[PDB]
Amino acid sequence: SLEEMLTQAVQEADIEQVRQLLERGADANFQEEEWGWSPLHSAVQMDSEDLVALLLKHGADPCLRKRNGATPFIIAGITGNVRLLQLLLPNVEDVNECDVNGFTAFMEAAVYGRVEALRFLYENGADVNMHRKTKQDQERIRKGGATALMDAAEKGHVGVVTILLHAMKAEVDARDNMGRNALVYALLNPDDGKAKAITRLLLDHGADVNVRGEGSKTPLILAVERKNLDLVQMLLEQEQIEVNDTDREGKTALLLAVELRLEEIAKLLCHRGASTNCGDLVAIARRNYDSDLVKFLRLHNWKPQSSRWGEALKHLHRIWRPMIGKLKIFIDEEYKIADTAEGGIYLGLYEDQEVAVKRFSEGSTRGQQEVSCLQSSRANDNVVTFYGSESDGSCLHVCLALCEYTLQEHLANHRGDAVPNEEDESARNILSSLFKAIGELHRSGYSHQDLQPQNILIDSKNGTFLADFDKSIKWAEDPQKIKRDLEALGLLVLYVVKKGDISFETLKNQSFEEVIQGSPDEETRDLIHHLFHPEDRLSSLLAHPFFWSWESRYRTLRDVGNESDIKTRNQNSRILQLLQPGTLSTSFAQWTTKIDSFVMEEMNAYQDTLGDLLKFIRNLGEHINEQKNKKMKSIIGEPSQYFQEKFPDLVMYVYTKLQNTEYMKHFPKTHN
Amino acid sequence: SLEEMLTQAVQEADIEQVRQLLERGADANFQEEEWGWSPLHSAVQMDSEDLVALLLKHGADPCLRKRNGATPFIIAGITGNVRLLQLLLPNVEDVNECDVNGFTAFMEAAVYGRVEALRFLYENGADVNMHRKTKQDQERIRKGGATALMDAAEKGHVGVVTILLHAMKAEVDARDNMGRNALVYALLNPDDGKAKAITRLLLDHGADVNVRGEGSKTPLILAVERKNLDLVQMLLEQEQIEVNDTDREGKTALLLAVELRLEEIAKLLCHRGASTNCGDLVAIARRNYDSDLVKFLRLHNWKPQSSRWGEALKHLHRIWRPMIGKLKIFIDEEYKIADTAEGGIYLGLYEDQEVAVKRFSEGSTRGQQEVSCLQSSRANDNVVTFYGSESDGSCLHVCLALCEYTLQEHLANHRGDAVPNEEDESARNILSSLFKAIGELHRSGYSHQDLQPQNILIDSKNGTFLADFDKSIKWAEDPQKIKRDLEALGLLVLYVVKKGDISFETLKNQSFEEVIQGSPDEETRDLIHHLFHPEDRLSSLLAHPFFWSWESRYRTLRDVGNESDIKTRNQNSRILQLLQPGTLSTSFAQWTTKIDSFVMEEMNAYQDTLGDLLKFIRNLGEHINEQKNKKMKSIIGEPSQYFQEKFPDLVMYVYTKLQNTEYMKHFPKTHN
Repeated sequence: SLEEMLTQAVQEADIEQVRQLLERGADANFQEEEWGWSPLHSAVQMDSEDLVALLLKHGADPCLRKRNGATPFIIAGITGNVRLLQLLLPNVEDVNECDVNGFTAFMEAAVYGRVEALRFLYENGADVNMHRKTKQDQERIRKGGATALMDAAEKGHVGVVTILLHAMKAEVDARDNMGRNALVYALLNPDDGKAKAITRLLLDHGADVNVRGEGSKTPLILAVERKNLDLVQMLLEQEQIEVNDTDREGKTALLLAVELRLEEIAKLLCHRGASTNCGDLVAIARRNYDSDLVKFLRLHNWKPQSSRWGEALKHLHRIWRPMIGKLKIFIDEEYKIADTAEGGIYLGLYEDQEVAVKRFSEGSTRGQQEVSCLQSSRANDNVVTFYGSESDGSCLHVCLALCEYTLQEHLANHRGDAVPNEEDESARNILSSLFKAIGELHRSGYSHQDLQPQNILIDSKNGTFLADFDKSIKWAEDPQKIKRDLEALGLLVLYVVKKGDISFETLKNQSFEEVIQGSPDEETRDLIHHLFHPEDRLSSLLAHPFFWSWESRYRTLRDVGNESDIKTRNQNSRILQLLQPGTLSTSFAQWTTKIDSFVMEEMNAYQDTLGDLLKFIRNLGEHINEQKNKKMKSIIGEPSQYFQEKFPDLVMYVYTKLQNTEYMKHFPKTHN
Repeated sequence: SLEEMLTQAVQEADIEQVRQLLERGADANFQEEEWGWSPLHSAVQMDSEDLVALLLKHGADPCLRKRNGATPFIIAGITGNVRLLQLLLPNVEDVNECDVNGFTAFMEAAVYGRVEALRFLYENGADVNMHRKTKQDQERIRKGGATALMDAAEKGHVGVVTILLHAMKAEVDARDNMGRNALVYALLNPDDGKAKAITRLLLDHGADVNVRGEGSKTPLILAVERKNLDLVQMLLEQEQIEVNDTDREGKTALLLAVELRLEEIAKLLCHRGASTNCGDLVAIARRNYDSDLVKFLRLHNWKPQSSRWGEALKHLHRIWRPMIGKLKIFIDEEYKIADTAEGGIYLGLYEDQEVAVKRFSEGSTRGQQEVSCLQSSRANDNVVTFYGSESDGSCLHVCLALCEYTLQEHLANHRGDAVPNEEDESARNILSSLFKAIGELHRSGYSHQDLQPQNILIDSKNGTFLADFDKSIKWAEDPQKIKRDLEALGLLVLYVVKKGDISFETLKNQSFEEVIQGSPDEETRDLIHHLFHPEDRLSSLLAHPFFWSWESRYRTLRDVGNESDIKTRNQNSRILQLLQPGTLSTSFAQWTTKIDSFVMEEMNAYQDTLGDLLKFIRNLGEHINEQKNKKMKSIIGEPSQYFQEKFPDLVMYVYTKLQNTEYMKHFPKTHN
């Protein structure tokens, strides 16, 4: 805290405390860590000559460089104080020294409009036409190479431009690495009057009128887009100008002129030799309601991916619209996807991609929670994909991936697909996606407060996606509220499982008790139970046998019945000691009798213990397909289904018993 | 082609042919399908009175509405021809009729600056202070409700504003649905001189100076941002103005003034009672190099998710930078990720999210192929996630998801993890991702011409992502070139499999023959073979046993050896007729001898046929764990590994034989 005390002394311009701290022996070259600023730099910045000398007195280095490589002599070009430049110059070996980005003291004087300091540097040996030498990464992308003239052209210092061109023998048509010259930079200046001067100055000195900036915009084009008649005239007076040149989109200056309702500028361009085959101009002017320009001008493949929305998208790509940023959109019933509590969901095109657009008041608080969440959710594969947002003056457009059907529609549409008791694989695929969806959302610290089946969407590929966050929150604030998603998830597990025959509204007016009851099976009940009463909760439920395929459950039960300790009926064994330490209201107490009479006997050639039942199943499963057992096979049907239908608590029981044991291995390989 | 012939007749102003086509009896009310335009509308638009009468003569409906609900009388307000309004008025029941968006003929006259037509409508019974009544969706997001004054204020028609305020008893402080009044709209007009007039006019008539537009900007703020001293003065003269109010980000007008280097505007605000505790203005002005303003002003927890890049991100969030659009970025070695052929890969913050930024020349052709591909790849979960792009003048910033390690680094970092012969599950997880990555890329019509291991990235979660598309192409053009990705994929399969001990450069200078040879197993060879010689190719290779786990392969071989036809050795069977129609250079010819002497004998209590071998394995696998077989178990080890190591061509052979048969069922459940 010696040079730290010196830093604030210099910031407050407190000169006697600087001298005391300097005579106390505090470092006059001390550079602060972040940006490498020294007391001398600080001084020159703040325009204080008493401090500047007092530092050079006590041994300050005027060649010292802060993080961007600039010296106090370079800084002196910014502030524009000539005595401060004079004062320093004896210790400056090279006057054309420069920072990392190639800014010399003279350039900085040109940038910042400092004429006396500009004149001074010229007289002392400054290179006027020096191009900025900048970093490797910066040059390989063609940045850098700007000259002092270009700076004064961009910033609009006319005094300096005049002085450069005439007195200081400055090259007018000199170019930076992108190919731009001062004329280009000059048309970028927002101030009309200053821009109009510098253009004339540059054109009179012979600056090249056919050049290109960003876009491949020509000066002529920049001027059209700026909507300035005077700058257009001034450029069109050069008779060597190429009026029929086109910017990167293939657009000629005429085209734009008509597009932007610029009558006088368009007419003027036509006279000066522009062509009418640069695009339909007649239609555009009509469109615009340019009565006179229409008069004047007369006298002179895309494939959508969506099936449900393909036709309308084609027509939206076809028709002419103005962009809102990167969003082409039209509000009209033909392109409406759904009502909302605010602005509806419409079809839209985004960076040429099909997108459903959720429209809000820009000022809406719900709309703000939405874009906030979706911004944090880009990596989440099971959240509807997020393209971006665009404001016009008044609406906030939220662009999302465009799916085919809400869940509720999907389940209705595919309600006829399955035969009566058929295993429901896709319920598992729908639900397992949302678990991961909500899992990752919770991890991002966001909770989705309105889980319901219209918020869930199913794409063309049958992928399922969690999708609306206007009422979401950072659960960080009130961790109690994470529960509400897990509850809703529970209703959703039954909703899906029951194929959509029960409404979600019915499910919302039942109690936990009623729902659990309404569930068709024990897996489904235990899953919903755990969702009502619990983080990695959701990931740790994907291992749940609810998500095990029927062949996996049958595979598991067999692999257990193949433990030798089960086969020999070693009642002292560890595995058995898990499954059945002596007293059952289960469905597999007295199991030998609820089996068919035929099959049981054949197999006997077997007690009511659970161990024997798993023994039984293993056997049945190995041998069932042998030719000798034709009747067995015919009676049982599909064995996995036989045993589940027969003993609906079996699998859960077994799962529960071996849950965290070494016999987990026999569970089916699962998500992690 | 009768009213179609009439439409072009009217467009070309060809009056006699219009009369002939009208006397021929062609529909004078015909509305073209797309936008609902009629000959009468067309006429009024184009400002032609001979045609307008001639149409009303032959029975044209002047109350007819095109798609946006506008009538020819509404259109007449746009064109601003008073005789044309007079001519039509007898048939116009309501003069304040309006289109779907609530634009009346008078509003359109105010919008388009048509005074004579404005005066005429007033005198005929137009409502001056009518608010636009617009659609349900539009009103729930608070658009609409704009008045004729607001339109003329926005568009900068000063004549009309004067006329409205004085002669036509227009309400000055009237508000649209967002809460905006004409003063707000007037500060939006880019023309300084026209804006300055309308503000004075509005303020003199008592327009409310404390109001809010977008942002939640006050007039005062809009003016600061416009950088207009004169509009600031004009507003600050109202002594009831709230200078200390803040826009939606919490920013006061002073703050912005200092932020934008506005000395005179800031000083003026301070005098007019603004506060200095609106944020660190001293530091900002220093930063800016506002020497005098610094003088004037002296008188008077964010958490990154990345582990490798956390520290630097923190410091990038901490420091002050100007936004490039939605990208906060600083070029400095501390925040550099990698060199490139152009602008490097730097750290960046995007909508407050951490992103790696791939920097190009805006004009670069490679850079254009990149953003083009990534825009089409948002739905692809194995492509590095795409945030968006931002141009400054000269660099094209491509913002991507920020991962921890390139593949090449990852494999080096985890090279110590596995014990010598350990099953490599993560090679399968790395490769299976890229298959799906390149699969979906090919399906989007894009091909990635430079597949190599630095183009592959591994996130914090160990997810793997395909990522460099600067050299990608639409393969549509030259479908021969899709083959080059699959080739590279082949080198990659070996690169990954060999844990990264062989370089990719070595792999690039081998022949197909050499690579296949360098492969450690038969699965790996057949996968690479197929990748050298083949757009669902890639999806149909995910079923490949190369991606089967060792337990799956053992599970499969057993499930086959459990076919009864194998057990009875029914040589006439279908399954056996697949596996072994008679004469083998395989490793399972004479298999009974390459097995251990002990184990073979025990099991015997078995020919050299492939059927018997699968019989053998099934048996071994069921019974191996029984207590009696302790030595068997000790000798064999893990049975899946035993049999693979012993017979390295076995699984491929079996796969090949039953590949498209009904015995596919015994293959392990796979990706689809």
